[PDB]
Amino acid sequence: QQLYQQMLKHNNNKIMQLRKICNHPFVFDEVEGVVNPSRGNSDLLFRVAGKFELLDRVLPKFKASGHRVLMFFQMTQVMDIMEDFLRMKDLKYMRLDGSTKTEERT
Amino acid sequence: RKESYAIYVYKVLKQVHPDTGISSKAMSIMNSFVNDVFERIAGEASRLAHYNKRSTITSREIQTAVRLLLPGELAKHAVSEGTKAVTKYTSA
Amino acid sequence: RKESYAIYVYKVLKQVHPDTGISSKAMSIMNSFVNDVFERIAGEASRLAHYNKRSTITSREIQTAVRLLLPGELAKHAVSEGTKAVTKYTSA
Amino acid sequence: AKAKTRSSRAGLQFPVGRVHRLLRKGNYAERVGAGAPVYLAAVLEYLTAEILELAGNAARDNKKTRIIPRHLQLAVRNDEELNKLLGRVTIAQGGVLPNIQSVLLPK
Amino acid sequence: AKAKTRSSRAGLQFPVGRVHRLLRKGNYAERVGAGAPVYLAAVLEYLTAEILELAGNAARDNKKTRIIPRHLQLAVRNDEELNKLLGRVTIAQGGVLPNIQSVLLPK
Amino acid sequence: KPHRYRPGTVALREIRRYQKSTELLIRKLPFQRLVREIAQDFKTDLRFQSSAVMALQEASEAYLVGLFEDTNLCGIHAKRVTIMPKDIQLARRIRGER
Amino acid sequence: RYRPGTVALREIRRYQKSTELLIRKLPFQRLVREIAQDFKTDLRFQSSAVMALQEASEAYLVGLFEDTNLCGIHAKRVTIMPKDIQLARRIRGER
Amino acid sequence: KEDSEPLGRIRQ
Amino acid sequence: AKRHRKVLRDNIQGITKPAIRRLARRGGVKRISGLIYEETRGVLKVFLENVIRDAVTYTEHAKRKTVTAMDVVYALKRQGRTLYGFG
Amino acid sequence: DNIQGITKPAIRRLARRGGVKRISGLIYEETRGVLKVFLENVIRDAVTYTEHAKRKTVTAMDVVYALKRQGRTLYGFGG
DNA sequence: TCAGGATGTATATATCTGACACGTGCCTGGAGACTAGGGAGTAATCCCCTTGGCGGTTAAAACGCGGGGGACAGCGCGTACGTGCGTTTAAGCGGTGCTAGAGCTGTCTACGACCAATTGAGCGGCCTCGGCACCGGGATTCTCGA
DNA sequence: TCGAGAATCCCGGTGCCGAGGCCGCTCAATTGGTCGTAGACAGCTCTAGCACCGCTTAAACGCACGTACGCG
Repeated sequence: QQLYQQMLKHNNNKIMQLRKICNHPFVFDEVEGVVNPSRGNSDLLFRVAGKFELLDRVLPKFKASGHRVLMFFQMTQVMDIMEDFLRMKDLKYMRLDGSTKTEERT
Repeated sequence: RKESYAIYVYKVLKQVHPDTGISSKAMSIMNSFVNDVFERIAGEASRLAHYNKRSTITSREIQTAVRLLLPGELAKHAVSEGTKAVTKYTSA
Repeated sequence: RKESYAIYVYKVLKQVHPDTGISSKAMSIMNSFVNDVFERIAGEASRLAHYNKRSTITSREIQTAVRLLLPGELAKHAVSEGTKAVTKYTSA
Repeated sequence: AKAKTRSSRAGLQFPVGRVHRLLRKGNYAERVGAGAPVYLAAVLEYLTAEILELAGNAARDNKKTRIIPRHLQLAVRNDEELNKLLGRVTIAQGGVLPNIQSVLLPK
Repeated sequence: AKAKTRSSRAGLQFPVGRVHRLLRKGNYAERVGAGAPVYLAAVLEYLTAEILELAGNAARDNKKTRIIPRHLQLAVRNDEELNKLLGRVTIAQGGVLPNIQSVLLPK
Repeated sequence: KPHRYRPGTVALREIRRYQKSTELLIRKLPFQRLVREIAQDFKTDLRFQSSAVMALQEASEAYLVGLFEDTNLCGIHAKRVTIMPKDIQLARRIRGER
Repeated sequence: RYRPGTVALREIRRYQKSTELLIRKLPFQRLVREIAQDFKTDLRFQSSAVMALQEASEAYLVGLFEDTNLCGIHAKRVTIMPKDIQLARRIRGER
Repeated sequence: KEDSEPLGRIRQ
Repeated sequence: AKRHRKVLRDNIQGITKPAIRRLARRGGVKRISGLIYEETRGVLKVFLENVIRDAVTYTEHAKRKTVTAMDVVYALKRQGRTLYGFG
Repeated sequence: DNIQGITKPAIRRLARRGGVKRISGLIYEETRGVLKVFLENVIRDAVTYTEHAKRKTVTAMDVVYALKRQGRTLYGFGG
């Protein structure tokens, strides 16, 4: 809320940065350091981003329900944080994107 | 007759160090100093007008010329003083 | 329109090494070269006339400016060339 | 028809009128803005004043009550920014700053 | 009323008329003498010819048919006198002249 | 053992190679980022023409190469073939850049 | 007597402290006129013209010696040599 | 919100 | 890393050790001490700050937001380093 | 020879003001060579200005202009 | 490391002048008032160029690592430079004496700005092809060792 | 002092895209008159600049010796 309001007022970041913080504050490295200097897999990782508390509402019961899920992202930390969220919740996953090579794509 | 800035330099000196006087050699140096600065600023202002395909030198060009001439704080204060002078001049 | 000296430089090239061509990059360099020299000569002639309290730049000032700009023999030939050109011009 | 000079209107010690004329006589441009010579004169004054201040300080250090070329040299060469401003300027009768390299000095 | 260019009257390849206009547009003086742009254009041509001559020679030496920035660099820097003229000039893509100090070479 | 050239042989080859060629030696995108960062300290939200950057790089490399030329000379003066910070600093001090 | 260099330092202090010209004026004038002969004969000079030439010339040479000194001490020597002058000029770009 | 004191710096 | 890239180094570090070496080779330097690389970066940074400052000043004066090649040229010209080939 | 009119001690004095402690004997001749060149350049320019103005006396201002031309602005002699 | 002494530097006291501060009369250059017109400000369009990010390859940057070559500290030799003293000589400072040229003023006119009528020189757009880049390959030399 | 692996130079085919040329279009360079005035020039002045010398004296020079720094 504050990142949005502050950046809304601070000012292509008017689209991009607001997207970045909507996706997850810590994609901006410095705010990660400020909010959580240790940079570890803390619960703050969830607390600071509504979209993943939603995943706490979904992916647990979802896995428990015997279902599988695909999902699509913006690059950089937008995906890497998921790896952390998934590891924090012991949600086994795979990850594929432009940086991976055709062998492991297959 | 031949004009100079001798009396203006002198008045300024009196406004800074009332008691202090100035030798004629020092004065001639200050005179040539003023001419040098005048020319450098005017010269830059001139080409600024040409760079923008304009033809009038105003306080904007001179201000910029100052920023493109004086280093660091000299620029900061010179600009400040210029601003005030013009402000007062046009205000009254 | 954006005038330049490309065509004139080109013509000169063909009068010196008729078969030799020139890349467009090299041409832009030559273009900026001509502008540089033009400015230097004109600039000197300008203040030269000014030094003598004169308002008109004539071939005398341009000549002197060349002598005050180009080095050695280069200057001597430039002066010779200019002199000749003017001579012919005034005849015609 | 009460007259009042532009220098006095601006509150400057430099001849704004003269400056204005000089800008026109020097052919720096086709037209000279009314606020131009005012702005400029202020700058000329500013720089003049700062040097004179430092020169006076130099005179005081040498127990003199009159500024001489040496003082001007000391003033300019000591101040960093003035030194940069006048980096290509030779001041007649100024001399050089006192300065002996430690490599030449005894141990 | 047959028109004839001023450059053809002078026997020059440079646009004397243009030069004349440029002198008046650059405000170099109040007035520009009729022979001033003629004289000047000739000089500009002369210098142009000097560089192109050498540049073409450089192209020949490199087995090329077109002059490239490299040739211009080599031309100017080899010609000491032109080198002085353009001593403060950087030529884009020109590179530098081949030059290894003998002290750096092996026995 | 595999072939190894005596240290300096390769150096001379590089010197010949780089003096002979004319291309830029600094990676362009790294150069741009450097420029853009510096620019932010004078005014934010500036844009650059791509040619503006090229102008900066042509000048920048010309400058540094010239500096190295003089630096090299200073090292030689002091009977060294290895250039040191002292030589760079001297060269600039003599030029009047500091 | 004094140990060589003690007096030299005294002289350095002395000359940096003072501001007068260091080159004999009449020898200097003759040098100027001699040089002038190669550009045009029958020239005259204002006395102040010569003074301007001399002072500018001395300022130039003093600056040269300053830089020369830097080169000499760069090489860990305290004696300046011709090659240090030449270096300084070469670095400045006066060559 | 909570820690606005340090967040007041990161916004810079 | 994998979890967090942590790849932010510095823009001045974009001028690499071999990039500097190459410049020196063109300069004619045979051997380079290890401290040169850092010193060179410092020098370049300063050089660019001066040129860029002039260039953006011209840009501000003209009330534009895009710095042009001509603005760079003027900056260089101002400092006595005339650059040919960019108009 | 007027170039030899610049004496050994004159040069030494200049060097002293420049902060030079010890001076090689070769310096004295080298210095003269340098000065000669310097003056030739300044004088050549000054003369040129004098010729341009159709005068016979080289003025201080012509000297000053020559120095300004070469990037060595000189204060105190007018200009 | 410390006291004596020779030199040098610095410091109070006259005293003396000429260079700076200041008063006065003149005069031209600056201020005031007024008018025209064109340059610059300002709005509205548009569209080309800039920016931010991603995908995918690959040359290049980074990194370790041995090892030889240069930097550098030390040390001896000797010669060139400083320092001092006696001697010369040329600069500095006063004269005379002449006139060449800088400078000022008054004419007077060729000559460059100004304006309008005219047209082809140069410029943008658009073909077109060979000069030069680029790869395949094979002779040639260039820097190491036995 | 002659061989061996690697860098280089030369030759030949490919081919492609930036230089060279053609062409229509316009606007800036001509031509032709005017007209005010900046500069050429004549003339007059007078002063600063040049040339030389007399005289004093402070610096320049030549010589000689120790030794410290340049150099290997």
